[PDB]
Amino acid sequence: KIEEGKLVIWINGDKGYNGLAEVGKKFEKDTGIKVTVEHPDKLEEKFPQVAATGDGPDIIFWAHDRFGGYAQSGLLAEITPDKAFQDKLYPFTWDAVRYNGKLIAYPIAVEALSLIYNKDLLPNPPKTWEEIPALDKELKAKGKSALMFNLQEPYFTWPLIAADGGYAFKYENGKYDIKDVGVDNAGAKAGLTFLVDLIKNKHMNADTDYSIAEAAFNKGETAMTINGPWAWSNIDTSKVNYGVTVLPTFKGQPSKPFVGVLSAGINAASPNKELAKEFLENYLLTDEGLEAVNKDKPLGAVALKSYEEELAKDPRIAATMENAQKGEIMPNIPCMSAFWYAVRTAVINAASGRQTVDEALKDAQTAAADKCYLDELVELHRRLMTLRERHILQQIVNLIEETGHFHITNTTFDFDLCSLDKTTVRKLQSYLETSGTS
Amino acid sequence: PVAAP
Ligand SMILES: OC[C@H]1O[C@H](O[C@H]2[C@H](O)[C@@H](O)[C@@H](O)O[C@@H]2CO)[C@H](O)[C@@H](O)[C@@H]1O
Repeated sequence: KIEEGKLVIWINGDKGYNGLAEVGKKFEKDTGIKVTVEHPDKLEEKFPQVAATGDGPDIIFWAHDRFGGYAQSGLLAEITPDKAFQDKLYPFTWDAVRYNGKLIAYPIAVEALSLIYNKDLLPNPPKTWEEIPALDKELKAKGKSALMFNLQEPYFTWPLIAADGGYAFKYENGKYDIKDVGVDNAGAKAGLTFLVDLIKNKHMNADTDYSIAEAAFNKGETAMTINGPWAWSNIDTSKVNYGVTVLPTFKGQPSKPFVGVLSAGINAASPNKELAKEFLENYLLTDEGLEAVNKDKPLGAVALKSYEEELAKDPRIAATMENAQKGEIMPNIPCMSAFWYAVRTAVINAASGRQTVDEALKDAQTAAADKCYLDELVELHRRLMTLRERHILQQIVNLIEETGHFHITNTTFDFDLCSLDKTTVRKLQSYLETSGTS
Repeated sequence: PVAAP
């Protein structure tokens, strides 16, 4: 069980947990309540495991994409800030933390990856991915490499894959759906093939992870890396004269990073919901609260308007905003964990030779789309089975009759959502949004 | 599986 009369907070090990502990100490000084900041490994997976049993932290920090799944599992408490508080943050950050009409977390900061380059090795960074192979050859003759970045997490490689591939998701009929060719298209295959070719030509290594790439850039061994705002502190400490800029284009197309909104959710099992709200609204989401976290590890473009205006003149933040505008806001639907596993497996498999790029992305697409579509059908089934009104029921039955995919018993008109074409299912969802019923 | 009256 969770201890009453104190706050336990989990946040990822790459964020400013020491700066957040300083906000916790300020809360403790004023209220008497102790705040403990922890950074367990794999916390995005640890949280749904421990919170399912009524345990875990009072507050969980992560990008908004995982929160829809936590909320669907009943693991988050609904947050209730008043209009005055909501007006303090940008409206699009509230949209990122809204799930089924309800606010399920407080947005903190907007994150996007950027190209980070060492100005003493490369005063002019490449504008295209295409010019990176020759640039690497030129740097290898001087004992350096062109680029090193985490190849193990799809968050870092997706920008290149989606440059000519486009967005993986679309918003339709009140929900995010994964596109039928959002992962499997010709542009995405071209991007992943470019990445695999960089590996085969010895310009990158398939086993390069986060620590390896961070250590190489911070030691001046590689001219470029791909990372988010949290990484800038370790670069400052290493004294690399660095620049933060737009990611390289592929086939003239901008790289499209997935944009995450670092958010704070309150565990549904917490006996300290009111203290958590006070801490988040009155201590963290203030200029002084965000500065303490930001000075430890930069947050990026913060959700709080007053503090964002103070950091707007930072060229590194303008680069973050530029890359975020070229990218895609992550959906928060529960199948996001299956989408990430699918893309992770595809990149690893293509880089190692286990699968061809075409087969890797074809399999990622079917795995992510089958899980996302099944979740949508589970929800549509739940919604249809509560309807009672004659006119609405008759119209759904009419739409099914047109297809002939139904059977009749002595007492019911039956149909399986899995036997319908996706076009009929979209007609059902489209009609249901007009019915006024949810 | 949907069943309607
Ligand atoms: O790689 C898949 C992974 O991507 C995102 O995680 C990011 C996170 O948003 C950043 O704040 C930072 O910590 O790096 C992570 C990538 O290592 C998604 O938020 C996450 O759910 C997903 O699994």
